[PDB]
Amino acid sequence: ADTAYMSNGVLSDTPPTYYAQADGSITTTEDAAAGKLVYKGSDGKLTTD
Amino acid sequence: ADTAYMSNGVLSDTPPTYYAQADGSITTTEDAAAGKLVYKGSDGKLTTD
Repeated sequence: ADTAYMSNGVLSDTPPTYYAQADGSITTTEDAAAGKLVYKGSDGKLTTD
Repeated sequence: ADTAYMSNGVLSDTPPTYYAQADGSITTTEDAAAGKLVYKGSDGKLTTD
């Protein structure tokens, strides 16, 4: 039923949703007031650290 | 239509959505990974600063 998705370390019913902002930044949620804009480095997977 | 609600400084269609975690923290998104844990103080309105 293509509804089981593999998250970073667990299984979730929703895919990893990445939202792109107008200023070239990428955030987890629509509002830039939240989100903890995603980073990358030394391991890939675009973890928010 | 009860679909226009006043946010901090802008009129938006959604209510201010605040999520409560098990550990007592209050976050703006479901996942603890993002959210920018909310705060209160010196003016109310529960600003995220």
